[PDB]
Amino acid sequence: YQPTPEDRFTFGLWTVGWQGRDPFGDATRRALDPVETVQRLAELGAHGVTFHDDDLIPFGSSDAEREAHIKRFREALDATGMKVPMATTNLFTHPVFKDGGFTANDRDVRRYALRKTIRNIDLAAELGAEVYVAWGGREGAESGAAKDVRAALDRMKEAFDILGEYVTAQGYNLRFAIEPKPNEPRGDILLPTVGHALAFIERLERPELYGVNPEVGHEQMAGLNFPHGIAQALWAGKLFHIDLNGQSGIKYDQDLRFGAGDLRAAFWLVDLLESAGYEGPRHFDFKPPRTEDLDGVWASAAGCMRNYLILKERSAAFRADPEVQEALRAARLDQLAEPTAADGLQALLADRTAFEDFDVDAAAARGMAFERLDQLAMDHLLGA
Amino acid sequence: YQPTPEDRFTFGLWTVGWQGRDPFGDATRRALDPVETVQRLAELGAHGVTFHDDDLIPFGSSDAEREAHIKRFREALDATGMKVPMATTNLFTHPVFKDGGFTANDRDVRRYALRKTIRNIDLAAELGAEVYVAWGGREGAESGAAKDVRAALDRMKEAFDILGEYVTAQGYNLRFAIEPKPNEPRGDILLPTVGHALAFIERLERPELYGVNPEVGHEQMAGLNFPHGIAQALWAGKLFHIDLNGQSGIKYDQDLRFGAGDLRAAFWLVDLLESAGYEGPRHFDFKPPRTEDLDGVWASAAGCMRNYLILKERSAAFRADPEVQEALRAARLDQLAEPTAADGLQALLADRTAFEDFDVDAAAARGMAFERLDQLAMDHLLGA
Amino acid sequence: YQPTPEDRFTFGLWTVGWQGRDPFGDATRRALDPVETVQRLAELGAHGVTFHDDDLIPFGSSDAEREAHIKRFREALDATGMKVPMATTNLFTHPVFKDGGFTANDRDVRRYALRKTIRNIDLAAELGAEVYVAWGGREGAESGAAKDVRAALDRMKEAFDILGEYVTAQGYNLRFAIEPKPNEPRGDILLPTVGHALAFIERLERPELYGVNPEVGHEQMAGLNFPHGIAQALWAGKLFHIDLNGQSGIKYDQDLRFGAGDLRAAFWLVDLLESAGYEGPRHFDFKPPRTEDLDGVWASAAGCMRNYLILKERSAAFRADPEVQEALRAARLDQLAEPTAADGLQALLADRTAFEDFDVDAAAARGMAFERLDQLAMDHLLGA
Amino acid sequence: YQPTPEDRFTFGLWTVGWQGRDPFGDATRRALDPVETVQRLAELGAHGVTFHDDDLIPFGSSDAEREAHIKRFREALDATGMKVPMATTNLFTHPVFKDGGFTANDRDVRRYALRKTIRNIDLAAELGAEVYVAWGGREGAESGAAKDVRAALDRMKEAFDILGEYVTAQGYNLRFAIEPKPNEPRGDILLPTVGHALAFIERLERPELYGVNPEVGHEQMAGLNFPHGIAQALWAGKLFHIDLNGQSGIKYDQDLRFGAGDLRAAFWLVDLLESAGYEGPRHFDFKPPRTEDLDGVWASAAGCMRNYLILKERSAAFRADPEVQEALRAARLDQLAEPTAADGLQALLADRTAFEDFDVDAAAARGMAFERLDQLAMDHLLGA
Ligand SMILES: [Mg+2]
Ligand SMILES: [Mg+2]
Ligand SMILES: [Mg+2]
Ligand SMILES: [Mg+2]
Ligand SMILES: [Mg+2]
Repeated sequence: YQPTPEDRFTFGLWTVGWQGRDPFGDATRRALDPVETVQRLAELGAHGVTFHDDDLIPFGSSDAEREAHIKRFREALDATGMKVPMATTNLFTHPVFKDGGFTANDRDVRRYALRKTIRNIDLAAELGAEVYVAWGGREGAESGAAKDVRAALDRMKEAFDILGEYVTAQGYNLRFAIEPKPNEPRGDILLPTVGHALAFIERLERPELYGVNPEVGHEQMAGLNFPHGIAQALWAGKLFHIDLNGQSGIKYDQDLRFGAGDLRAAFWLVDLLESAGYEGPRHFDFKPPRTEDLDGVWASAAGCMRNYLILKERSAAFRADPEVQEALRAARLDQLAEPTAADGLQALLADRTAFEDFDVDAAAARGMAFERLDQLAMDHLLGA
Repeated sequence: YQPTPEDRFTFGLWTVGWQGRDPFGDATRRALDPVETVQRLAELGAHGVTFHDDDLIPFGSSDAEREAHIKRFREALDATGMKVPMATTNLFTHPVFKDGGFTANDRDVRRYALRKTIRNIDLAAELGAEVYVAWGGREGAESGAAKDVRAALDRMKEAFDILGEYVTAQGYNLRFAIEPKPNEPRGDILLPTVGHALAFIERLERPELYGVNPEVGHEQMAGLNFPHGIAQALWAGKLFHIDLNGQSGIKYDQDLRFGAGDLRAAFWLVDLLESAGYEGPRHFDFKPPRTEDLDGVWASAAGCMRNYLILKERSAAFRADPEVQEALRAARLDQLAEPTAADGLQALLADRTAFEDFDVDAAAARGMAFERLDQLAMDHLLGA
Repeated sequence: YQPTPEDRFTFGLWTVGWQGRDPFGDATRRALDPVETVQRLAELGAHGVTFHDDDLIPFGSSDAEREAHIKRFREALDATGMKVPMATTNLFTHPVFKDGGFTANDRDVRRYALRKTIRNIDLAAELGAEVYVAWGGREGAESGAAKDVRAALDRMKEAFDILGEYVTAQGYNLRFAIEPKPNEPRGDILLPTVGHALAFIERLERPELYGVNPEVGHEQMAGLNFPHGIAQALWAGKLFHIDLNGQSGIKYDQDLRFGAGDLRAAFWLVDLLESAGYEGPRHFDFKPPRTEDLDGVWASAAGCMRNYLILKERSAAFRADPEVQEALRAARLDQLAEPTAADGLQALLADRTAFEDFDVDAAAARGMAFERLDQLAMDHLLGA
Repeated sequence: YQPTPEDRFTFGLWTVGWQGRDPFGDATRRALDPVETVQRLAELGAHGVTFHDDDLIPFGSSDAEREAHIKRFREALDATGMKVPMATTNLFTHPVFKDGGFTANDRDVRRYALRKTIRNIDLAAELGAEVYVAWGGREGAESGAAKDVRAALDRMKEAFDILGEYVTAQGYNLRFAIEPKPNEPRGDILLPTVGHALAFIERLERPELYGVNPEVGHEQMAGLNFPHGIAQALWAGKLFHIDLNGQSGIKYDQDLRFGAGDLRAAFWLVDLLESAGYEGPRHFDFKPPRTEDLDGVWASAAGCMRNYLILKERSAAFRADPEVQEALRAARLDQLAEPTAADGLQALLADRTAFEDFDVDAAAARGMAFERLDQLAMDHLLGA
């Protein structure tokens, strides 16, 4: 199960080099040279890596100092053949965004949040990115009267339109993707899930330039079905980038490697992702636990990629199994896929097969045969 | 704090006439004649009532029996003077809806789901209903391959589109509201939150006919901030209806009387509804606990309207207090409604005040003053 | 993976005989006679069955047909070879237990709660039962003032103290087990987790006759690690019985097939039970979903024993693998099993290897090797 | 509503001097002087303060700078009257405890965490502390095979036995209090709830010197009822200490100021604390957010004591209302205090008022009048 560059396996600069700075602890790991990150990930069969601004260039560094990091990072990508499918902007680490970036109560920092994320859009496009991600972790509140949510969404819509107007002006080959999260650090984060994010996009001035960037743990932090949420994002056709990791239950944002936590949800996710034809990157926004040294760093990195391919093979033979194909026909997934009343509204009203002469008891007495179907989905995951 | 018909308080027949039958118990109170319940809320001060079709006419009743129950029900509303603002259909009780109604795996049961809905939509217009609520409690799955999520949404859009074509072909002054729910009775219900519903509406053929009907307990079942959900629903102008009750955490849908559970979330909800000019019905989808009698089902019902009205007084006097206003201004609540960059994108880029000449240390050093503000909101809530 | 009577699998009568009644729908399947349930459970490979006070005999039946139901069941146990390891009381269902059984507010129900329970432990002794289970599904309240939970625990202690008195008086070889559950149908259930139950045991008059009966789903309704709670129960030596089912997320009690939901928690559980040599019954307290016919409830019942045995094979080969034991050496699982201060306290005070001359950074720079260890367990779980 | 030292209000050194450094951001506030915090707290009405060993005295400082940090602080407490009722050991921040303190997988660091706790014990007793808190927030793991919980509970059982032997050896009058937390920083924590801790204490060799220190937020982080959890500790008589904060829903440990979050659970807590006669310190383990400057952290701590005085005032007026006293008797809370069967087990058997002649129908038809009681509690709290 060793990965190939055509797997589109991307990471970030914040994934490893996390140092393990826990809310209740200090650092444990070494500050990873942004160059030496892209080494091992190329040596581990990955394709591409992502980054924030402050992850690549130090905060406050001037142009020719910033330019010195971009060139050192450019030679590393060209020597190892790695790409950069996505870039981001840091709007949470610095204490200036206590009340958010695009939705801050102060107007000064709101305009500073735009200039900071605009200078980065130029860097994102000049590195061959295919999507720009915006994570509004600081956009939230702890008390009620501290933020009018209608006014904050007025500013978030105004901010995204300003960005979309900028990319259309410069003609960059890019599209945005909002990464939702229900809470942390704020008591409640604005646009907390894929549904809240997808609805927000449909009001933006140029909706075709925006998508969603769901992450496994974030939606599982609200008790929601991630394979169901990805399906709604795919059904709307607004799935531009995906963060993969593991998470158990409703707790703090634990960024375990992909495969850990909800293993069944990881199975159905890779099943839906490959069956739908998603050809974007398989990004991993995970953190190796601070329990590890500089040798368990890449074991967690290679682990989430080695996992992804295992469930990919088992979910493929699950759909290719003829015995399961008949169990899906028993579950009547042959129906459900064909239209309900494609004969029209008037034809449905005149049809008594749907009302007067519809034997309600016979249809109700038919078992859906879901258990025998789900057990076959089980045995394919373990191997039997 | 006595409720009046001016407050537009409606309740519903299944609410205060609930069996008391939970998954581990039989019935405590007897069933109620729908007329008995109508006289009842009229004496307390309710303005309207809502109902499922099976709550007014019993399932499997012929024409003469379904047309003798409406007459006794019509005479009750003509006497008490109460109106029917909302109506819904029952597609979860009968064992023919184990797999669902609009997204059932069986092609024939989906049509009866629409034939039973159309018959009740046609009668809702007779009683002067102006919003028809749809709650898909059985639209979902408990295992992965048991339901194609993209195909299920393909049938729910088709379902919803043909009844929008019906109400327009009939000229009924009626729109639709979607009641979202994350789980229960199914393991994972499609369109779980109000955002997933709002994202689903703008893919329908005529999005102006359909809105969201949020309920307190449902959004709190996903760990979400309910007053944040309505603010986004009001932001899109799709708060066609609302259901008011209580919930104490991520548990089962208990549907206790409004005001109980998350008391602070009800204060912020009643503050947002009144301050936004919402004019729809304030309707309680609550179930009195099975431990009560027939004198306790209306001591709890009266507690629903009172808990609202005394919260309406504490929230009004809060935002009307002059001391909270500069306390609000100290939190820069006025600068949040101010447009970030109404000067244009070209003016924002040429303004180095928002970047190089921006002092991030001085902007980060300000105090926000949220806790002094939140304590004033705690004082008006408690009466101190 | 065919189960044998020596695996000692147990199935409740209500388990596969659940007609499918949730708070939103009617029944789906027929009523299973207690006789036919035994013969079908034994053809699949089970070892014994479980019954409630009202699952074997109907409520309010005369003592003539009471012995008939027993003798008619007493036809099917000897003629089959199945057993009855566990018996319990049905102190819910009936409206008499609106507020509870042993901790009701009315003494009317508290005394009847005990007379009904002792009436069944006489039957449990005749059937050779070894563990009598009590589940306080109705003990609690939805409001704060409705129950002085200090006086309530005084009544659970009062009721449980005399139950062990009747057992010690009749010379029965019978022990008790507490089934913890956090919520549903009550708002908050007394003794919500295993720990609260174990603590309640150490305050009763005879803590020797009382243990716990934890269910994998009841503890996961509070986000707790179920393999952790079973480990504490085994460390205290009080795991008299165990309930096996499935549940994914903090929601209503789903009672899914074993292995469904959190499969990782199911893997580390079978690994824990087989490591400590737990020789009790593998009792499955699950409910096949309402979507199944009668053929679906047995393929699901067989699936419970099916995936326990497959998890038993992977967990055994995991710890019996040579390269896994060497990873436990790198993870230092040796030292946690070694005594900390076996040399005494005064030697601990005179040892500077544990304070002054203890290298802080050289001990903090070591890697725990937890992730490479966990992927080794993941490759064994998936059979890679 | 201004508090006095008679109210025993204490605050943590880490509470108001939190600096704001969180998972997603750098520090916001300046580091406060320990001598300053006590001045500021005494002029607000507080009675005492707490401290970790690394909070009062920085890590790695000399023995000369040690008592320099201790003396000037001691001179501050006696010059203003503040005491130190509580103290605890820091066993989480330094990367040495990245696997844990008492139950670390390496023996050399297990003995180190003990030799650090006994030193702060010598100081805690010299300053006049009455309790000492041992919260093992780094006890646990994230993978299944990383921690053998049975052998880990042996190392914690061995740990507390040593420190309890040291207390009885030095002649100190000091008792321990375990502060339980479900999750964070580790995936799953050992002894996650109050019950898990209480059951762990009864196994310890000298259980008289050990109790619980429950946190309001820590218990509802698993959806548990905190007023239910305190009175089980009050039942066992092991509530040596308690922490006051706020939390809204199952998520990361917010620790808002007391009053915020579950306002109703905060009401029922001080109601039980006053009725049960709690004389321990009303300690606050809250953290004012990043948003506040220095003037807000004192207003937040001021409202901390303010919300306790408001709730205690309305809890006393609730249980002293003549109308509530009769409503509690209509709910038959008085019969909950009466013993179930004080006449003996034989009389329980021979009395058929509790069985054969018991009116099961008339007893179930009685209402508990819980809703009217809960409304009176609402009206008393909401000033009506
Ligand atoms: Mg994350
Ligand atoms: Mg509901
Ligand atoms: Mg259960
Ligand atoms: Mg059981
Ligand atoms: Mg805390």
